[PDB]
Amino acid sequence: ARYYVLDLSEDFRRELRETLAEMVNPVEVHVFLSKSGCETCEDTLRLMKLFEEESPTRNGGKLLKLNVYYRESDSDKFSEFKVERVPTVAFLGGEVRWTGIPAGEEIRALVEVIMRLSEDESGLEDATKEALKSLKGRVHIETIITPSCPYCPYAVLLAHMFAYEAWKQGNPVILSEAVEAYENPDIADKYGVMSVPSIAINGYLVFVGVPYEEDFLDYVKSAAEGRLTVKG
Ligand SMILES: [Cl-]
Repeated sequence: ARYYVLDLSEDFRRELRETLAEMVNPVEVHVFLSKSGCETCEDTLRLMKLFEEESPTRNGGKLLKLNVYYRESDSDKFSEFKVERVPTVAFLGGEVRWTGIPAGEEIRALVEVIMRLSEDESGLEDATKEALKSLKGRVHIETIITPSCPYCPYAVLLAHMFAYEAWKQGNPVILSEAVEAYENPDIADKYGVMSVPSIAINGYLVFVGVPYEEDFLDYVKSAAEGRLTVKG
């Protein structure tokens, strides 16, 4: 593709391996692809195979456990994780995912998500964690991004951590999806996205840019209750 430069060099592998060397607990990642009709799937697999390879190995166990699924032979898995589009890179039960290759600047958010899940720590504020525990109502976060986008990683990280925090507390009502615009132009145009990152929640554009955690919590709570709040 023309919108991202996949770096599988030894230099990157070295840098990645060094960061992942600090992983605490193992993390499973689920990659959904299609044998055909998916231009970026091959690259996504190369990228994710690289991540798995560079993750630490402790007692024959790779700290990053890669699972790869194809639309055809893995139909039930797609249904289980509620994956309709490919390529998709998901964690948990699919509540944290990238719909579209997490290349370019997204590598930063992908690494951080892996690290935080590994550390059993979302890194969110206590107030946020407490709110997510009891949050009622489903929340579908779509953070529209592109691989080259410099600030997207921060927005993606935030939404993903919200989904993770809720999920780890046994309240998986949040689906945080990082939607790569080039592979999913319809979603980007559904929200009239002019600049990335842009964030939609429950089918409506909610924020343009990277929001503050505390503010995002308000957006999430309001979305859950089907209400509109001020970016304020
Ligand atoms: Cl397939």
